[PDB]
Amino acid sequence: ERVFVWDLDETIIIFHSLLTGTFASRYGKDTTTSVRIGLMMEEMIFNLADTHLFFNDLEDCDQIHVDDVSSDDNGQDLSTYNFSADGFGGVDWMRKLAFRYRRVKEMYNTYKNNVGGLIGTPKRETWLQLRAELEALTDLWLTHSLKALNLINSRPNCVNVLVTTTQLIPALAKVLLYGLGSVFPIENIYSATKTGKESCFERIMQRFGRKAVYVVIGDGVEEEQGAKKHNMPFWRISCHADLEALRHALELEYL
Amino acid sequence: KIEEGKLVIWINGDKGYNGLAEVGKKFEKDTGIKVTVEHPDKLEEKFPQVAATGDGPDIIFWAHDRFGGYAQSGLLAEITPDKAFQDKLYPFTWDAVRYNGKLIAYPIAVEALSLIYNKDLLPNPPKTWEEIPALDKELKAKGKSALMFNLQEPYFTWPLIAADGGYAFKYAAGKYDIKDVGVDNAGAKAGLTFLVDLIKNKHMNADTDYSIAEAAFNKGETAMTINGPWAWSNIDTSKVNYGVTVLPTFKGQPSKPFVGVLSAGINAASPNKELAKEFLENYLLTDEGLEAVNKDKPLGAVALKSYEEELAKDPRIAATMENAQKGEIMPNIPQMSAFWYAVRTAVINAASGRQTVDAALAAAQTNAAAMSMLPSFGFTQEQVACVCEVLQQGGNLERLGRFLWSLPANESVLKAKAVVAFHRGNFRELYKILESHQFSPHNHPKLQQLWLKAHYVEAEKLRGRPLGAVGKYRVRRKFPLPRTIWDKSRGVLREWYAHNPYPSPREKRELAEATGLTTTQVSNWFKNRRQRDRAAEAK
Ligand SMILES: OC[C@H]1O[C@H](O[C@H]2[C@H](O)[C@@H](O)[C@@H](O)O[C@@H]2CO)[C@H](O)[C@@H](O)[C@@H]1O
Ligand SMILES: [Mg+2]
Repeated sequence: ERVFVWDLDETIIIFHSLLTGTFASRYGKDTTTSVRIGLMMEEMIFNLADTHLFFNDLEDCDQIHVDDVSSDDNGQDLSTYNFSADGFGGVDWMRKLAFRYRRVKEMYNTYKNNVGGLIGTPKRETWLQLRAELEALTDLWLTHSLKALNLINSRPNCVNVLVTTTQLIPALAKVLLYGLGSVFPIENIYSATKTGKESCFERIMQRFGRKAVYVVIGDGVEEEQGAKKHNMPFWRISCHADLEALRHALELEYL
Repeated sequence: KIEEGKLVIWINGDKGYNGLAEVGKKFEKDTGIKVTVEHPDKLEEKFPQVAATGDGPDIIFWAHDRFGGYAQSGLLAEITPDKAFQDKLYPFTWDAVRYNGKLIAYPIAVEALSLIYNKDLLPNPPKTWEEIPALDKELKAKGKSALMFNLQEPYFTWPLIAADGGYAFKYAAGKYDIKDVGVDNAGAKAGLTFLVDLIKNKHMNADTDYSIAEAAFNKGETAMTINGPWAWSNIDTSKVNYGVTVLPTFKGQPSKPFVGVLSAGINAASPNKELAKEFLENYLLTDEGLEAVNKDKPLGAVALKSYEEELAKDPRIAATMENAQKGEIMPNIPQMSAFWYAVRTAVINAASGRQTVDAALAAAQTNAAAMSMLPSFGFTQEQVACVCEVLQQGGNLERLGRFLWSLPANESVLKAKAVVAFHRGNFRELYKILESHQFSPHNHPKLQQLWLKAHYVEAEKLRGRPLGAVGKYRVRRKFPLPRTIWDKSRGVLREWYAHNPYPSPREKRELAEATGLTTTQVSNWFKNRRQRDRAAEAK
């Protein structure tokens, strides 16, 4: 019934604005602390993407959605499949592309509530420490967005979907590293990198039907214009206060 | 802004506003300060809406129960009567307008509902509610009915609901406990059930309102009604041989009306606070001031001791105080608004058959408690608009009504108010909303349907039989869509008009060519479009 269509960066998470300096300036924080946290998280994202999610293979052939690849994939078990040795638009090539996304889906489902297990020790400890410094620097931004997401998650006829400008594979790494894996099924994540958000919003409406109420949440003009186009109510997150206000509305079931 | 050097006064339309204007005239003669009395609709809700902006009346009159909310909103000036003045009014009336130790209004008079009965039809009025079905049977034989009273305002039905144990907020430890609401208990259910059964068994109609009840009693069609002292002067005029007496008992217990004290507050935004005080203390609250208002529409048992000594000799006033003493003085706390909202919904829904008594009251309990506990957090206009659109799209119209109620001190809100008004059958308020603001073209279709459907509902009821195709056609002709919600070749025309609303003769010829229309048609379209845009500016 209620489909919440979320944006990722500067809506649910603070990341890109740590690298650019704008979070620090807008929230009165130390620029040095901010960029350092951002750089460290950036490294963890690329490291996870490359090491576990085939990002070197998939970088120039990434998808809008994890189920997009059409191939003769027979569903064979890939737990002993040797990706490094398989030589990856023909039939064979598409099947190897499809294999990687199916495997990415398996990994995501296996490790969404065990990211520490996925990246291992000592990365796990560095990650947890970094996540704690992030919360302090951002005055609990992620803590607050998670509360909103989980509140929505707990309600019978509500669903969370994510539309991001980040390419799918690194977006998955971000989602994992920011603890968003348990709130977002991988099938509910869409990358607008090549296609633009409008097109993703249309996929979403096709999927959930013309009876659902779509609520668009984001800081950006692109999701706002997409919302307007399809008469979806829009809740702007222009600053942290807008997120707290969203939490109040959700608690009172105004949304 | 409120004009300095004038007094504007608001009082309800059922009160003696013409008599009050008489006091105003004497005031103006003495002081040079013109006084204007108004009785706008939904006054109790309009005051906070307009006072908030620093606008509205200098002086506001309503029962005291609304005043805590006003004070908490910062809408009221504290009032400064001296010991000499305070001594002239009964202590229990001052209590009704005391809020956190502060007097926040002047008390005027005590209002309690009584049983009003036709002594010709009914020299011995029923002592009990239980004996009323049997009495109605007996009277229906003679072309009469036993009882009619306003079933639209929960003020009138509360005495019965409260009789066997219903209550608003529990009083304990010197304060009303806003977490202990009593609208859902055994006693409240018994009372509302008895009411609904009266309606089921054809002894009353769920659609009876104030006007219908008044008309029937004053025409001698019904033997009894339930009303306050303000109603008595119309009955005088009707020459009906009426008595005023104690309300019937229910399950051996007195009906317990919620007792109001008509009060006059000073707008905190008023530039005339000292003139307002002089008016209230030295003109209105005197034997001559109150008599003038009372003569228009009776005030009830007035707060002013000197004048009440004379009114108390009246058996109608005696009965008023007896009912008041058996009932309960309303709380003045801010949460009374939530209480009345919730109970209003329940009585209407239960009486109409829409919900069972049990379901209606269960929801009222939950709503009153939840609304009374809402945090003061404010949303931006954009956020309010978003909520309004989501709740509409979700079909959550009851939630939407409560959300609108919560808004403190835009198009989306107005559209929401219209939808809710329609949902409630408040068609007059709906039409007011639809006509008073220009709406965006994309909102027209939905708003048009509300206008049409409501008018069909009203027409079909006046007809007593289903509206057919021709009937609907006639309603449409009689009540056209207001211009506030109503206006391929057009495509070319609209895009052109945005660049230039005044094409030359040659440009008209080119447009006629491009649209397949004649130049006469092009000209007419442009003229019409300019007229309409102008009409829309004026809003
Ligand atoms: O119906 C709920 C309503 O009851 C009271 O309003 C009374 C008012 O006190 C009387 O002066 C008279 O005018 O009739 C009104 C009912 O129509 C409460 O004062 C009011 O706040 C409440 O909403
Ligand atoms: Mg963003």
